[PDB]
Amino acid sequence: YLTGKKNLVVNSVIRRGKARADGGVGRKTTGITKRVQRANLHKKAIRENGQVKTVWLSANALRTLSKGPYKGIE
RNA sequence: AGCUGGAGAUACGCUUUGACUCGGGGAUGUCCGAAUGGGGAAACCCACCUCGUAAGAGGUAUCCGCAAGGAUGGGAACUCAGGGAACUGAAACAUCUCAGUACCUGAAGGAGAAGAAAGAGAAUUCGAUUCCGUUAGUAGCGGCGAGCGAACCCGGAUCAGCCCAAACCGAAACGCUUGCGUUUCGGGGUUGUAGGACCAUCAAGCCGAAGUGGCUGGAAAGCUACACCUCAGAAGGUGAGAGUCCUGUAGGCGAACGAGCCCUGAGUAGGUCGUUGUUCGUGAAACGAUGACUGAAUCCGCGCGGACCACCGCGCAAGGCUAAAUACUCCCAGUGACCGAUAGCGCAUAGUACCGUGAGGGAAAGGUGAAAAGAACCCCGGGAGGGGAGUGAAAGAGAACCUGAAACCGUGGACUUACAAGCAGUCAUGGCACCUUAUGCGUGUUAUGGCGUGCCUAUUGAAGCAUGAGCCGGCGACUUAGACCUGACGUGCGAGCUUAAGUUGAAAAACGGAGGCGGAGCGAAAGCGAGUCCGAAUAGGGCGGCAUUAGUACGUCGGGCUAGACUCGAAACCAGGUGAGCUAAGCAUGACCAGGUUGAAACCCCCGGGGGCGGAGGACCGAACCGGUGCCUGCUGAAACAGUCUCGGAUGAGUUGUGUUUAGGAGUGAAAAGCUAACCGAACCUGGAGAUAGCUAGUUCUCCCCGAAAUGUAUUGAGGUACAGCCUCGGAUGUU
RNA sequence: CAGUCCGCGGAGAAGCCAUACCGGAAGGAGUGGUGGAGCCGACUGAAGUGCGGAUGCCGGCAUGAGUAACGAUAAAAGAAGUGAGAAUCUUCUUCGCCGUAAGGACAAGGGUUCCUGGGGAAGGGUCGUCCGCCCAGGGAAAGUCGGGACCUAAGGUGAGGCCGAACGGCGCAGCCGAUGGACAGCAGGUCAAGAUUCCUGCACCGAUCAUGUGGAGUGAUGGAGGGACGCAUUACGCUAUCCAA
RNA sequence: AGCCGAAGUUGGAAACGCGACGGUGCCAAGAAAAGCUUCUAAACGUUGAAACAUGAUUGCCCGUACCGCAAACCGACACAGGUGUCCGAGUGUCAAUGCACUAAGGCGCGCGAGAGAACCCUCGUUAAGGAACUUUGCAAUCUCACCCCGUAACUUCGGAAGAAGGGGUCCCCACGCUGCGUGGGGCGCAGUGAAUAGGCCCAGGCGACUGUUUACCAAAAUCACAGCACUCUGCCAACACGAACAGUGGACGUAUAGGGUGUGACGCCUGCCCGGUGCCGGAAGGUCAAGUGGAGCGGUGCAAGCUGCGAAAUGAAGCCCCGGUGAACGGCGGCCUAAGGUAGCGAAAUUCCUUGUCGGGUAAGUUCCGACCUGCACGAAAGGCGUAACGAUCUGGGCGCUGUCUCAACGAGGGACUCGGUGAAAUUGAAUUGGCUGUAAAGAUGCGGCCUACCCGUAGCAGGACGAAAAGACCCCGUGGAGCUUUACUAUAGUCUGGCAUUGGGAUUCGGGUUUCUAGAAACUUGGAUUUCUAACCUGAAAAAUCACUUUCGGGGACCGUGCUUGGCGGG
RNA sequence: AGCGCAAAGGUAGAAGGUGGCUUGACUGCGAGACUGACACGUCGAGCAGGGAGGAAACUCGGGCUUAGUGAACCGGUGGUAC
Ligand SMILES: [Mg+2]
Ligand SMILES: [Mg+2]
Ligand SMILES: [Mg+2]
Ligand SMILES: [Mg+2]
Ligand SMILES: [Mg+2]
Ligand SMILES: [Mg+2]
Ligand SMILES: [Mg+2]
Ligand SMILES: [Mg+2]
Ligand SMILES: [Mg+2]
Ligand SMILES: [Mg+2]
Ligand SMILES: [Mg+2]
Ligand SMILES: [Mg+2]
Ligand SMILES: [Mg+2]
Ligand SMILES: [Mg+2]
Ligand SMILES: [Mg+2]
Ligand SMILES: [Mg+2]
Ligand SMILES: [Mg+2]
Ligand SMILES: [Mg+2]
Ligand SMILES: [Mg+2]
Ligand SMILES: [Mg+2]
Ligand SMILES: [Mg+2]
Ligand SMILES: [Mg+2]
Ligand SMILES: [Mg+2]
Ligand SMILES: [Mg+2]
Ligand SMILES: [Mg+2]
Ligand SMILES: [Mg+2]
Ligand SMILES: [Mg+2]
Ligand SMILES: [Mg+2]
Ligand SMILES: [Mg+2]
Ligand SMILES: [Mg+2]
Ligand SMILES: [Mg+2]
Ligand SMILES: [Mg+2]
Ligand SMILES: [Mg+2]
Ligand SMILES: [Mg+2]
Ligand SMILES: [Mg+2]
Ligand SMILES: [Mg+2]
Ligand SMILES: [Mg+2]
Ligand SMILES: [Mg+2]
Ligand SMILES: [Mg+2]
Ligand SMILES: [Mg+2]
Ligand SMILES: [Mg+2]
Ligand SMILES: [Mg+2]
Ligand SMILES: [Mg+2]
Ligand SMILES: [Mg+2]
Ligand SMILES: [Mg+2]
Ligand SMILES: [Mg+2]
Ligand SMILES: [Mg+2]
Ligand SMILES: [Mg+2]
Ligand SMILES: [Mg+2]
Ligand SMILES: [Mg+2]
Ligand SMILES: [Mg+2]
Ligand SMILES: [Mg+2]
Ligand SMILES: [Mg+2]
Ligand SMILES: [Mg+2]
Ligand SMILES: [Mg+2]
Ligand SMILES: [Mg+2]
Ligand SMILES: [Mg+2]
Ligand SMILES: [Mg+2]
Ligand SMILES: [Mg+2]
Ligand SMILES: [Mg+2]
Ligand SMILES: [Mg+2]
Ligand SMILES: [Mg+2]
Ligand SMILES: [Mg+2]
Ligand SMILES: [Mg+2]
Ligand SMILES: [Mg+2]
Ligand SMILES: [Mg+2]
Ligand SMILES: [Mg+2]
Ligand SMILES: [Mg+2]
Ligand SMILES: [Mg+2]
Ligand SMILES: [Mg+2]
Ligand SMILES: [Mg+2]
Ligand SMILES: [Mg+2]
Ligand SMILES: [Mg+2]
Ligand SMILES: [Mg+2]
Ligand SMILES: [Mg+2]
Ligand SMILES: [Mg+2]
Ligand SMILES: [Mg+2]
Ligand SMILES: [Mg+2]
Ligand SMILES: [Mg+2]
Ligand SMILES: [Mg+2]
Ligand SMILES: [Mg+2]
Ligand SMILES: [Mg+2]
Ligand SMILES: [Mg+2]
Ligand SMILES: [Mg+2]
Ligand SMILES: [Mg+2]
Ligand SMILES: [Mg+2]
Ligand SMILES: [Mg+2]
Ligand SMILES: [Mg+2]
Ligand SMILES: [Mg+2]
Ligand SMILES: [Mg+2]
Ligand SMILES: [Mg+2]
Ligand SMILES: [Mg+2]
Ligand SMILES: [Mg+2]
Ligand SMILES: [Mg+2]
Ligand SMILES: [Mg+2]
Ligand SMILES: [Mg+2]
Ligand SMILES: [Mg+2]
Ligand SMILES: [Mg+2]
Ligand SMILES: [Mg+2]
Ligand SMILES: [Mg+2]
Ligand SMILES: [Mg+2]
Ligand SMILES: [Mg+2]
Ligand SMILES: [Mg+2]
Ligand SMILES: [Mg+2]
Ligand SMILES: [Mg+2]
Ligand SMILES: [Mg+2]
Ligand SMILES: [Mg+2]
Ligand SMILES: [Mg+2]
Ligand SMILES: [Mg+2]
Ligand SMILES: [Mg+2]
Ligand SMILES: [Mg+2]
Ligand SMILES: [Mg+2]
Ligand SMILES: [Mg+2]
Ligand SMILES: [Mg+2]
Ligand SMILES: [Mg+2]
Ligand SMILES: [Mg+2]
Ligand SMILES: [Mg+2]
Ligand SMILES: [Mg+2]
Ligand SMILES: [Mg+2]
Ligand SMILES: [Mg+2]
Ligand SMILES: [Mg+2]
Ligand SMILES: [Mg+2]
Ligand SMILES: [Mg+2]
Ligand SMILES: [Mg+2]
Ligand SMILES: [Mg+2]
Ligand SMILES: [Mg+2]
Ligand SMILES: [Mg+2]
Ligand SMILES: [Mg+2]
Ligand SMILES: [Mg+2]
Ligand SMILES: [Mg+2]
Ligand SMILES: [Mg+2]
Ligand SMILES: [Mg+2]
Ligand SMILES: [Mg+2]
Ligand SMILES: [Mg+2]
Ligand SMILES: [Mg+2]
Ligand SMILES: [Mg+2]
Ligand SMILES: [Mg+2]
Ligand SMILES: [Mg+2]
Ligand SMILES: [Mg+2]
Ligand SMILES: [Mg+2]
Ligand SMILES: [Mg+2]
Ligand SMILES: [Mg+2]
Ligand SMILES: [Mg+2]
Repeated sequence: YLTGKKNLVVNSVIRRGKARADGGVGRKTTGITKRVQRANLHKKAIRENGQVKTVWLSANALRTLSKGPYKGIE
């Protein structure tokens, strides 16, 4: 489970292979030939709180952690 | 005052110092199971620690926390959430739909969710959330196709908003060059018409009014002659139909214990890239929502008003809690133009029997009689079965016990039949029999004469040698839904007509105008308006006048739509499971292969050759065993793949046990698409699911009237559809 | 089926059964016969409302028909018994059939099928007095055999630990897990039915304690050895066991 | 044994069992763990040890009946099927678990009795002939064990080989040797006297071979095989299973190894053609995404400003382009294409015309064999030509013998038939069910005429009932389905690539930024680029196997791995 | 004979041939009919604004006629100001 500690998340979306796009450029107005679902996540770090451990930590959570401890220390 | 479970059976007994039975608590409560001392193939194995006499009792899992003390699992449907189908429609099919449906998984409760505006919205209104009606199929989305589809206003059901961070005091512990600031505790402080600081009853139950004589009968509750009670004539039982026999009902009481109302939230608002929700499919695409990278502002401040800007309005996000109206119905009561033994739940009980290795599938159901009085006794028979006798109203009820239809099997009697050719009959005549709707224009039968291609379906055409069908019974197919559209008929009111949600009553229905339809049309729309669009003015289209054709709320019915949509019927597709106990291989570990034949190296002598010696081999022959080569038999089998005989191997790439691992687009395969539990070019089960079916078959009571078509054009069309053509019903017209 | 009337009914309802009667048809009456407890007629309302068909469904009964067969061509025959009844059950004497089996012992796996006494519906491809069927009652004995209170292979688990939308997927030690390692008795007897279990004879094992010798060193979840392993052939002795006189 | 209890000898045979964990040879190199024996650590003591002897005491749980190659298990059954392990006597026969008889033990298979038709199944003998039968000698003969003698073309020298072919086989006696051999006699038709117990030869095709396969219509020429070849892969290897920086397999292997592909022992060999396609190199130039850039074109405001578009240049892989590669996909012909067939073979498993022509073999040869070549439409590792040996392989021939046949006959048994007991099935519109000829949907019992036919059975046959069975698997149709294919379309796991994050100091060349100063350079970078560094990270060694600690530590290294996004490749 | 291409009709007072002028190869309309199931299609007098030729009557909203063509959706370009 990729739960990135404080603001844990794992997302999925559907994604669209759009054809020869013009849109407001011209008549070719994206035929949409692809409808398939995707996923994504994030990587790993190590931290301390109460007594030190190590946990997956969002890089955005690392950016918050370089500004000061938040509930748990770096 | 009986009790001693169903259970119907005997014996043993308990009870008026209160049994039983009913309500309420207590106390015991073996083992499995979240199972939790440890193991494990549930319900069984093996321990340790304190009590310590012993029999016996208590503790010994993990997660959160010092510590109390929580948690694990289960629950029919309902809720929220993390994932997320495919048939299907689109008459093909990708976007689309089917659908956030089915399904899986998580959390939880009697509900849940959501909820106290950085909102809807366009009146400078509204003031939490949920739910119904409506707005409304309006807006809108859509290969702008099939189709998908809001919200506000308004009307109801229910309506409660409450709490913390933060500026500031008191620290206290700790942090630094010296009356100061990181997270902890009390005070205080909770906002937008900006707020705030600091300075001026129901449970178990009891009581409960009132009828007797005669008659029929086996029996009284029926009939009948006189009565009585009624705050009670709801109902059920009693030998049949009971206000007055019972139990009850109306009414009334009813308990020790019993349940139940200077600050105002940043790694964030915002942005780019990928995406998505509401009607939102990149569309001009705002807004929320998050994966990645970034990254503001403070009250002369921030977000929104659907690209974007100014103005003008709505509102203060990045902290939390919050009943009720709402959903379901495992369970209880009540009720029914609901069923009544093929119906109704699968079950008048049973998730049993039975089928399956499994997941899982899955039945038939019934009836003495009032009461057992359930047939003493005798007869034939081992019986079984039966005949008497009795019981009983009935034994024309006797336990294969209500009725007891049809197929189908028999016994007896009338008429008939052994040179006849035959869809089983139809009319006629004669012969015989009989006379209970019945001496006749008779009933049963019959001889001869004439006549005469089963039924349905599908068809140009059916006796067909075209389909279906053994026969009788019984189940078995044009339905339901909706504030839908359209027509016919009927009714109320009528230039007006009517409610929906709900509210109050219910042995009964009234209120409820939000809202819908008529009243004006033309236009692409702004917009004009009996006129209007086209246009530079005149020519037209739709429209009113005129015939002002009257509408609307219901009911019934004909059609239409949407949804299984007249019933049955696919081969398939998808989801989550169940299966390697068959078979396909692997692994671990054990075991098995009579006997006989041949005689490799190597080693040792005589000159690569001879001798010895030795005992090798995917060597030879042949039993077990493993395997199936050819004929035959078997072919409703002895057997859902065999048997006799014959044949392949038979120390190797061998056979075989146990245990075990590998599976569904997946496994395994010395490779046939072979095997994966007896139908494998994608198992099985449950489900989606009544998939779709332009294809087939089937669609039952009667009579009256009318009466077709197989043509034309169009079509991923030709065996199918659309529009004409032809039929019919009604209205008008009025001889066309 | 429902509402409302009219009524009927143990001197007998519906239902069932005949029937020459009646309406234009779907149909409906009269009378008789079962039946034995509810029901007709009229008006209205609602429907799961009218069957010959669907290789339709549940059910019963036909035809084929007293036909094919009676499940290995290892044959059976006489006496005698029992008995309601015997080609078949019991016994006797011949006969024939298997004999690396068609004998015996185990494992599975089945679960009372075992033994005794009884029974005769149905199951037994005929019969049946019999049975592996029905009824009732007995039989099943372990310190040493197999397993467990020991061990480990594959495999499965698995505190910690590594991962992963969820459920979960892995995963060191340890643990489970026999098909393997380890380990103490044999000979005999016998219920109707048990046997290295019970009884008889005489052994072994471990454990506790006592008496004594000895009269002091024991000596771990750690080290070490060992347990510890293939195939084909093959020499020597021997037993089981069988042959001869 | 026996009528309570006798005897228990001599000779021989002999296990897979015991001694044993024996010897020897081989290569494919053959569990773990506790019990057990021996050591100390800690601890307990060293005048109530370890051990031994005797006595006593203790000995828990579960299983054990019966069936158990089958009437009691798996096959819906009292089922001809299967079912793992152990023991399984004797006579004879070289041997044996074989064959025949039989001990022990066990059983006659749960309808019987007649009869001796057709027909059918398993069988015995058969005149004369002998394959004439037929697709084919399919089937059934024939051959048959042991011993002696004798055996070809060919050969990889091992084999073909049991080649072929001939001879013996029994009983008695004497003699020799360790039951054999030597002589003699004897009996029959006959001497492995009964049972088990190879037919053989010549010549092809295909495959070398043993082997493997479509449970249940195909066992082969299919598949695999050693051998060969290409090609990849430097070790967290390529490669595969996988939500996964998890973990595994490859592999406790490391280029003499591992993966894939195709040929398929051995022998002689394996030619031509890089044009397309693939791939491997190159990478002057063409084109190519996001991103960097934002010159300009517009809105909207009085304006500050906000905001919609938006070029040029610069942007990777990749494709176009240029070489090459064939034991890569392939091509090697039609009165210009990249070339046009090197050897070898050829009427083929490939030959249409086709029974090609000639020869061979038979009286007669569409077959077959050998030559020829006019190869419709051979050919070199989708291998070409051979090959000994091998084959339940296919084809042609010949010997041998046969009821396959001319041509069937007689006999046996199990049915079939008759009687008694039990007693089904597929089917079935209903049947009072004829012949001809005509007619009708065009194949008449059923319509027309004409003929024939008393009622009913029973044993038989197989023409009719378009008989029976499975709503034709062939064909067509359905805007049905599914499996498979590819340069059909679309996506997409996977995979390559640029940029952003994890992700950092620094030197070193900097197209450039600012305040810095006599066109200029120190403080300094925003970056890019090589190069280098060790705190991020990855990885490995040490009593602490996976993991965490520390590491005198060791290596890589801001890459690799992972997150987002870009563009390509992508029948898996 | 000819009539731009295929043929049928038609045509000698021209539709054939040859010059002058110019664009009616117009905008807005459409009475009436033909034809088609629809949907499309054909012919069309005359009115407006304004042109062109002719001295005028008059003739011009394409070619002697019949073929020279594709609804609908989605978009490009110019106007317009809903
Ligand atoms: Mg989602
Ligand atoms: Mg009772
Ligand atoms: Mg437990
Ligand atoms: Mg447990
Ligand atoms: Mg469709
Ligand atoms: Mg589809
Ligand atoms: Mg659901
Ligand atoms: Mg759920
Ligand atoms: Mg829960
Ligand atoms: Mg009276
Ligand atoms: Mg009553
Ligand atoms: Mg976006
Ligand atoms: Mg679109
Ligand atoms: Mg029922
Ligand atoms: Mg019934
Ligand atoms: Mg049920
Ligand atoms: Mg049962
Ligand atoms: Mg009886
Ligand atoms: Mg009676
Ligand atoms: Mg009766
Ligand atoms: Mg009875
Ligand atoms: Mg009754
Ligand atoms: Mg009855
Ligand atoms: Mg006569
Ligand atoms: Mg006749
Ligand atoms: Mg007819
Ligand atoms: Mg026809
Ligand atoms: Mg027919
Ligand atoms: Mg039929
Ligand atoms: Mg509604
Ligand atoms: Mg009306
Ligand atoms: Mg008008
Ligand atoms: Mg109506
Ligand atoms: Mg109608
Ligand atoms: Mg309609
Ligand atoms: Mg269906
Ligand atoms: Mg061999
Ligand atoms: Mg040989
Ligand atoms: Mg096989
Ligand atoms: Mg052979
Ligand atoms: Mg499936
Ligand atoms: Mg696949
Ligand atoms: Mg199968
Ligand atoms: Mg569906
Ligand atoms: Mg048609
Ligand atoms: Mg029509
Ligand atoms: Mg007219
Ligand atoms: Mg009566
Ligand atoms: Mg009647
Ligand atoms: Mg009665
Ligand atoms: Mg009734
Ligand atoms: Mg019905
Ligand atoms: Mg019909
Ligand atoms: Mg029927
Ligand atoms: Mg039936
Ligand atoms: Mg017969
Ligand atoms: Mg018979
Ligand atoms: Mg038989
Ligand atoms: Mg006898
Ligand atoms: Mg006698
Ligand atoms: Mg007697
Ligand atoms: Mg009897
Ligand atoms: Mg006697
Ligand atoms: Mg046996
Ligand atoms: Mg057992
Ligand atoms: Mg017995
Ligand atoms: Mg007995
Ligand atoms: Mg009996
Ligand atoms: Mg019987
Ligand atoms: Mg017997
Ligand atoms: Mg025991
Ligand atoms: Mg003992
Ligand atoms: Mg043991
Ligand atoms: Mg695991
Ligand atoms: Mg084990
Ligand atoms: Mg064992
Ligand atoms: Mg032992
Ligand atoms: Mg005794
Ligand atoms: Mg015994
Ligand atoms: Mg051996
Ligand atoms: Mg003697
Ligand atoms: Mg053995
Ligand atoms: Mg251990
Ligand atoms: Mg026993
Ligand atoms: Mg037992
Ligand atoms: Mg069977
Ligand atoms: Mg059997
Ligand atoms: Mg033996
Ligand atoms: Mg023997
Ligand atoms: Mg012998
Ligand atoms: Mg034998
Ligand atoms: Mg036996
Ligand atoms: Mg017998
Ligand atoms: Mg025979
Ligand atoms: Mg002969
Ligand atoms: Mg001869
Ligand atoms: Mg012939
Ligand atoms: Mg032949
Ligand atoms: Mg053949
Ligand atoms: Mg043969
Ligand atoms: Mg030679
Ligand atoms: Mg030789
Ligand atoms: Mg020979
Ligand atoms: Mg002689
Ligand atoms: Mg002789
Ligand atoms: Mg002999
Ligand atoms: Mg013989
Ligand atoms: Mg071969
Ligand atoms: Mg062989
Ligand atoms: Mg086969
Ligand atoms: Mg075969
Ligand atoms: Mg790793
Ligand atoms: Mg090959
Ligand atoms: Mg030839
Ligand atoms: Mg040939
Ligand atoms: Mg060849
Ligand atoms: Mg010739
Ligand atoms: Mg030839
Ligand atoms: Mg080649
Ligand atoms: Mg080859
Ligand atoms: Mg050979
Ligand atoms: Mg072979
Ligand atoms: Mg031959
Ligand atoms: Mg004969
Ligand atoms: Mg005979
Ligand atoms: Mg008989
Ligand atoms: Mg009988
Ligand atoms: Mg004719
Ligand atoms: Mg005809
Ligand atoms: Mg006739
Ligand atoms: Mg007739
Ligand atoms: Mg026959
Ligand atoms: Mg069909
Ligand atoms: Mg078909
Ligand atoms: Mg298709
Ligand atoms: Mg990808
Ligand atoms: Mg892309
Ligand atoms: Mg495909
Ligand atoms: Mg002219
Ligand atoms: Mg005009
Ligand atoms: Mg004019
Ligand atoms: Mg003029
Ligand atoms: Mg424009």
